[PDB]
Amino acid sequence: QNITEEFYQSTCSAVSKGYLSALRTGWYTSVITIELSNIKENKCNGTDAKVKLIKQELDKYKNAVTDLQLLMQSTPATGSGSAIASGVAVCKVLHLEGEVNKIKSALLSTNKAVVSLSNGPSVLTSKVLDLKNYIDKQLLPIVNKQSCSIPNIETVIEFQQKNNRLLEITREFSVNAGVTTPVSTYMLTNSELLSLINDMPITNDQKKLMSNNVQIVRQQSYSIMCIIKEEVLAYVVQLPLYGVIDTPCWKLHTSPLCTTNTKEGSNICLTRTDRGWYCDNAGSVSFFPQAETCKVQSNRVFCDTMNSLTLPSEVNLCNVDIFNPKYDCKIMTSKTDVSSSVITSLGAIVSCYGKTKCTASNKNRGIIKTFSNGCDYVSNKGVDTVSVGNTLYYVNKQEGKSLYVKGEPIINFYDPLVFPSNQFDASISQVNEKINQSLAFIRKS
Amino acid sequence: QNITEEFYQSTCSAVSKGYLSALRTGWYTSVITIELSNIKENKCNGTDAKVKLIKQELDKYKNAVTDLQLLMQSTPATGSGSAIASGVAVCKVLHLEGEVNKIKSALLSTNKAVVSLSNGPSVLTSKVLDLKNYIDKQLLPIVNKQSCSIPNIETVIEFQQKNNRLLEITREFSVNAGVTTPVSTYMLTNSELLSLINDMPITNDQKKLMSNNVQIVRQQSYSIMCIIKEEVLAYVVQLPLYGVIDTPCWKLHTSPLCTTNTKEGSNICLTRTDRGWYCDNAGSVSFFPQAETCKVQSNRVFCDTMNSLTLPSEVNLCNVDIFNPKYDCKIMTSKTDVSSSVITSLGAIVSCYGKTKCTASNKNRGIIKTFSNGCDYVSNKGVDTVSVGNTLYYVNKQEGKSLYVKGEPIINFYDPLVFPSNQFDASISQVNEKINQSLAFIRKS
Amino acid sequence: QNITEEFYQSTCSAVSKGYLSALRTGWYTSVITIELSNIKENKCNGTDAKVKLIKQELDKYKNAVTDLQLLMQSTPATGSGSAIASGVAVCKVLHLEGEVNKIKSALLSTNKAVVSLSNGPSVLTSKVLDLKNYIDKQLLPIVNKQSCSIPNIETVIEFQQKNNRLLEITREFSVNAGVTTPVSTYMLTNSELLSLINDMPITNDQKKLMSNNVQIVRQQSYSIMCIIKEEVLAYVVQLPLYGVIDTPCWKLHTSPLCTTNTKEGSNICLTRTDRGWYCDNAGSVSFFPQAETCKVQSNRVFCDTMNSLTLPSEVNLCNVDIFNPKYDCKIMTSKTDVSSSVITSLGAIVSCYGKTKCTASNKNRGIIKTFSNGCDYVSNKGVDTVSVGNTLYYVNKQEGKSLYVKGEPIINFYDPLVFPSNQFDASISQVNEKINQSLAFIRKS
Ligand SMILES: *[C@@H]1O[C@H](CO)[C@@H](O)[C@H](O)[C@H]1NC(C)=O
Ligand SMILES: *[C@@H]1O[C@H](CO)[C@@H](O)[C@H](O)[C@H]1NC(C)=O
Ligand SMILES: *[C@@H]1O[C@H](CO)[C@@H](O)[C@H](O)[C@H]1NC(C)=O
Repeated sequence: QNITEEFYQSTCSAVSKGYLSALRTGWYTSVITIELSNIKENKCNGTDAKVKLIKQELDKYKNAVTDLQLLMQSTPATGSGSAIASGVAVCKVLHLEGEVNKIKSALLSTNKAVVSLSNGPSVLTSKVLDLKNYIDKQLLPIVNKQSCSIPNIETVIEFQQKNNRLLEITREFSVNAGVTTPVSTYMLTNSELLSLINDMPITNDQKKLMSNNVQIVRQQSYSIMCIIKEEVLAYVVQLPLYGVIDTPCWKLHTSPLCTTNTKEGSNICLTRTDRGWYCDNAGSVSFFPQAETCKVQSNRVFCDTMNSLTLPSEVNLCNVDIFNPKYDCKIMTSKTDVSSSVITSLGAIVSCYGKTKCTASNKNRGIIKTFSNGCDYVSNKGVDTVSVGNTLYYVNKQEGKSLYVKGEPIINFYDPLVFPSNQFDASISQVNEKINQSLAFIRKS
Repeated sequence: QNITEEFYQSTCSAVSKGYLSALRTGWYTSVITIELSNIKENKCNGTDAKVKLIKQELDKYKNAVTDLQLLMQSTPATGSGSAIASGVAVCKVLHLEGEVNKIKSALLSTNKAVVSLSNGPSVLTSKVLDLKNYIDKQLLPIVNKQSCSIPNIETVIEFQQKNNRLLEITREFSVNAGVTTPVSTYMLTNSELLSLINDMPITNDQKKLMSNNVQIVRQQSYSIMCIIKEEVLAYVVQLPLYGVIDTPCWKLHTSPLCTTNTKEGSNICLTRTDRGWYCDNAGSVSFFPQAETCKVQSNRVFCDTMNSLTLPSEVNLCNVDIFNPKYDCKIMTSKTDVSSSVITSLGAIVSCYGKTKCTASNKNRGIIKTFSNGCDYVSNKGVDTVSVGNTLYYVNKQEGKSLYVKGEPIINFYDPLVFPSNQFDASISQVNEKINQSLAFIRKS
Repeated sequence: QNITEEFYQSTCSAVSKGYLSALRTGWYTSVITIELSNIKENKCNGTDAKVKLIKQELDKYKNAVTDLQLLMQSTPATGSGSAIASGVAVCKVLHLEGEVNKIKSALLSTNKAVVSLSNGPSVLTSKVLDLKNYIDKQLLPIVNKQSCSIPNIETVIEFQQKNNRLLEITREFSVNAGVTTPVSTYMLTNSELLSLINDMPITNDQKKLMSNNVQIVRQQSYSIMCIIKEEVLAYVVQLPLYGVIDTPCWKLHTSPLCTTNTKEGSNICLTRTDRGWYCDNAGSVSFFPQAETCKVQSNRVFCDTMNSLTLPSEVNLCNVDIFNPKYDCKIMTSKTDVSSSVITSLGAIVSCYGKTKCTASNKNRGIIKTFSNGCDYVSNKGVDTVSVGNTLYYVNKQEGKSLYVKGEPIINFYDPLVFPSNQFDASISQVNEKINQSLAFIRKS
C-alpha cells in the first residue's frame, strides 16, 4: 500500500491518505467457564509441611471463590453500559434456573461447544480450566479423612500453578468492578483467543485479519463477569466484529494560520477544526475526533464506530476548496499567535510566529531548513527532526510521497478590523455573514 | 427502589431520578505494617541446590528492602496532595523518633491495635505479614554459620510464598511513586479490608454499606508509602467516609436542539449545559461535571465531593421551567447541527439533523421508530438499539418508567438574525440581554 | 531551597516560586537482550510428575516465544511515534542481516558492552537473562533422549523462577502493543537501571540526579519491542536526558475574579489563563499547560519539553503588572460566578460568590477565617483545611513564606454594559479594543 500526503499551504492543513479501514460495528459474545470445586474446609490433624502448603493454597482458592461471590452480588451500572450491553444481556440469561446447568452439561465431555440458550442467542462456550476435577481427584483424599494423607511435592507445585489463573482473574475482577479492557492473557490465552477467532462465524479473510492483529483485538474487547453458581465460574468475553473493511481512510492535520504583521496585537488567526481520522463508511464518512479511539497498524486503522460522528462525503471538499458551497467548512478564530508543530504521517506542519526559532534538521547535516513567519511544511525525505522554540520533535521515517500544494493563505483575504476573533466551531459562511453584518454598520457611516 | 425518567421535549434534555447517594466527605487513615528482618548478606560455603534457591529468594528480599529505601527517601509532592494530606500527615508523625518503636510495641503480641500517636490522632494499626519472625527463625540457622545448614524443600516454597507479597508491594510502589489507587489486594486483602471496615468507628449500617461495595471502596481509596525503619515497613491506607447517605440523586442528560430548516446555514442551535450527576447535600445540590467521578451500583451513586461544585437547590428548576427567574439556566449556542444520541438510564435522546438516518430497532422486530429532524426520545420498553448514521448504540435494559413531557422546542422562540451563535456557558437571561441590545440597533433603523 | 508564594489580589492569581527544573531534552537508547533457546518440542515416553512439570513450564516458554513472534510481526504506527522515534530507529537497524549476530557476539563473554552498529550510533547493550544456556545445559538432557532423564525438584523450581521474567515481559508487551511506559522492573531491574545510569555518557552530578529519582525516570521512559531472531530477544529502553537543569521554575494558579453585586445577572467575571508550570529555558520560558506532564520531587520539577510551549520571558510580567505593554496578558471572561478553590503550594485561593459558605479551619481550633464575596487567599501557616460549599480541601503543609500582595481587583475597572462576556483566550488589549469599538457606537448616540 502506497501512503501519500498533501499539505495545503492555504489552510495550514495536511491530509495523510492511503490507509485502509477496520471499523468495529458488531460484537461476538462468548461464554468462558472455569469448572470449580464446591468444598468446605476440612480439618484433619495435620502438621506435615506438605499438608500445610496444600491447605494454604486451598485457603487461597476458597478466598478467591468468596471474593468472586461478593463481586457477582454487586453487578455494575457504571456508565451507560452501552458497549457491554451485548454481554450484559448474556449474563442476565445465565442467571436463569437451569442455564448454568445447561452449559455444565454441554461442556461435560468436550472443552468447546455451541449452546442454544433459552433466551435465544447461539453462544459459543469454553471450559478453560478444570478445578473441580483436580481438587476432587487429587486434593480431597488428602484433606477429607480422619487423618490427612501425605501429598507429593509435585502436587503442591501443580496446585499452585493451576490455582494461579483463578487467583489472577479474581485479582483483576476485584480491582475493576467486573469489567476489564483490554482482555488480558489471564482472561483469555493467545491460544484460546486464536482458537476462538478460528471458530467464529466470520469470513476466512476476516479471521486472518483478527489473527494478525491480536493485540489490537484485545484492546478493543471486554471481559464481563457473569456468575459463580453450582460449581461454575462464568464470564463473557465480547470480541469486536469489523463490519467495515478495506475502505479508504485519511488523517486530517490542522495548525494555526495567522498573519505575520510586525506589530503584535494586530494579527488575526484561523484554524481548521475537526482534525483526526476519516473513513469512508456506507456512502458517508465516519469521523473520529478523539485521538486514542483509533489504533493504527501498518496502513490499517482500527476504530470503534461507537466514538465516531457520521458526516456527509462532501466534508472531504474542505481539503480541496475550503470556500465550496456544498459543505460548510468550519474554522475557529483567535488572536493567539503561538508557535507549534504537528508531526504528520510523512512530514511536519510548522506554525511559526514572533521571535520563535523554527528549524528542521538532519542528524548528520545539521539545520537544513529555517521556517519563516507563517504556516509551512517539510517532508520527511532528508529531515530527521524539527525544532520549534525549546521543543524538538522527531519526524516519522515512514516511506511515502508528499505533495506541497501551494496557495495563498486564506487569512490574508480578511480585513482585520471586522474579523470575528472569538469563534469556536464557526463555519466559513458563518464568519462571512458576521462580516456582512459588520460591514452594514460601516455602510451607513 | 423505583428508577424513573423524564424527557423534556422543549429543551432536549432528560432527567434520570430515583438514585440514592453515597458522597465521600471524610477519610479514615490506618497504618499497615510489615515486620521485616534486618539482615546483612551471610556467606557460608554452599553449593546445595536448596541452599542456592534460598539465597536467591533472600537476595530478592534484600533488593526489595533497598528498593523500598530508595522509594522512601524520595517523598512525592506530585500534585497538590490535597486528597492524601490526611495520610501524609500520618507519615510525618511516623518519622518521629520513637514512633515506629511505638507501633512496634503495640503490635508485639496481637495483629491489630489502636495506637494514640504523639501528634494526637488515634490510628488503627495492623501487622499483615511477619517476615522478621520467619527469616530469623527459619532462615538464619541456614545461612548464619560457618557452613550452611540444609533446608527442606517445603521451606523453599514457603519462603517464596511469604516473600511474594513484599515483592509485589515494592513493585507497585516503585512504578507509582509511593501513591497507589485503587488499593490492590496486595496492599490490603479483602479479608483485611472487611475486618478493617468492621473495626471502624462508623455506624453499623454504614459498615454494611462499605462491605457490600468493596470494589467501589477500593476505587476510592489511597495507599501511601510512609517509612522503612527499624525492622518495620509502614504505609497508610486511607479509606473513604461517606458523610452523605440516602439523599436523592438525579442524572441530567443534554443534547443539541436545533431548528430544522431546509436550507443549511440558516439554522441555530441551543444545548443545556452542566450535564452530569446531581445530589441533594446539606440544603444545596452537589453537582459532578466529570463522568468518571461517580461510580454507580444498583440505585446508589458513589461520588467524591472533592470533584463537585456546590449549587443552589433552585438549579433543579431548569428541569421544570428553563425560563424561571429564580435560577439563571445556562445554555451554549452554535450553528453546528450534527446528529448524535445519548443513552440515558431508561431510554435514549436522539438529535437528528440533515440527511442522517436515525432509527430505533428491536433485535427481532427490526425498525420500530424513525426519528424526524429535531430532538426526540424513546423509552427502552420494546427498544433494544438505536442507530444514528453509521453508529449503533445499545439501550440500557434497566427496569423503570419513562415520561415524555411534550413541549415546544424553545429554539423556535428565537429570531435567527439576532441570535448569539458563539456562546459557551451563557445564561438564558444573558442571551436575552444580547438580543435586547441587538434589537436596539434595529429600533433606530 | 526556600519555597515562596505570592498572591495577587488584583488578578486572583498566585505564583509558587523557588522550584528547580529538570527538563527532558534528549533520549539515551539502550539495547536489552534476553538470550533464548531455539528448541522444538521433544517427546520421550514420560509420566514422572517432575518430568510433567518441566514439560509444562517448557510449553509456557514456547508459547511465550511464539507470542513474542506474533507481537514483532505487527510493528505499531500507533500515534505519531514522535517520542519513540529514537528507539524505533534502532529497531530498524536490528532487523539488518548480521546485526543481531553482532550483538550476539559482543555479549558472548560479558553481560554489558558498547556496540557500534552499522547505521552508526554507539549503543550500550546488555544481556539481562540467559535462557539459552539454562535450557540447553539443564533441560535438553532431560527431554532430548529416547526416554526422559529425571530432573531434581530444585530444577523444576529454578526453571519456573528464571522463565518467569520472560513470561511477564511477554504479558506486558502483548497487552500494550510493544510499547510500555512507565518501564517496569520486569523490563528493567532497579539494579539494572542504576547500573545503566552509572554507565551513561552523562556528568557525574547528572547520574546522581537520575539515581535519586528512579521512579520519575521510569515514568519518563519507554520500552519498545524490537525483534526475536536467531536465539535473541531484543528490545530498546529509551531513558530521559535532562538538558535543562537547576533553572528557576514557578507555578501559576488562577481563579475566577467576579464582581460582587447583590443582583444576580449583573455580574461580570475575568480569569487569567495559561495556568501551570513555567521554567526558564534557553533565554525563554518553557510553559506546561497539562497538569500530568510535570512530576514534582521536593523542589525539583521534572517535565518533558515534548509537551511544552515556548514563550517569551516577558510572560512573567503578567505576574507583576497585568496591564504592561511588553506582553499581551490573556484572560477569559464570563458571567459564571461559581465558587471554587485552588490549593496552591503554600496556601489556598478562594473565589467565593453568592450564598456559598466559604471558610478556613484548623483541626483543633475550628473556623479561623470566613471569606467574603470576591477572590481571596489564605496561607497554610495555621490553616489545615478550607471548605467551599459542601467541599473540603486540605492545605499542603509544606514549609515556606507567603506574601499577600494587596491591590484593587481589576474587574472593578470595567463598565458592565460594554464588557465582552464570552471571551476565551482573549488578551487584555484585545478586550480593551472591543470596548473602544463598543464605545464608538455610544459616542454617536
Ligand atoms: C455577503 O453578501 C454578498 C452579497 O453582497 C453575498 O454574495 C454573500 O453570500 C454574503 N455572505 C453571507 C455569509 O451572507
Ligand atoms: C428585555 O426587555 C424587556 C422589556 O422591554 C424585559 O422585560 C426583559 O427582561 C429584557 N431582557 C433582558 C435580558 O434584559
Ligand atoms: C483605546 O483608545 C485610547 C485612545 O482614546 C488608547 O489609548 C487605547 O490604547 C485604545 N485601546 C485599544 C485596545 O485600542
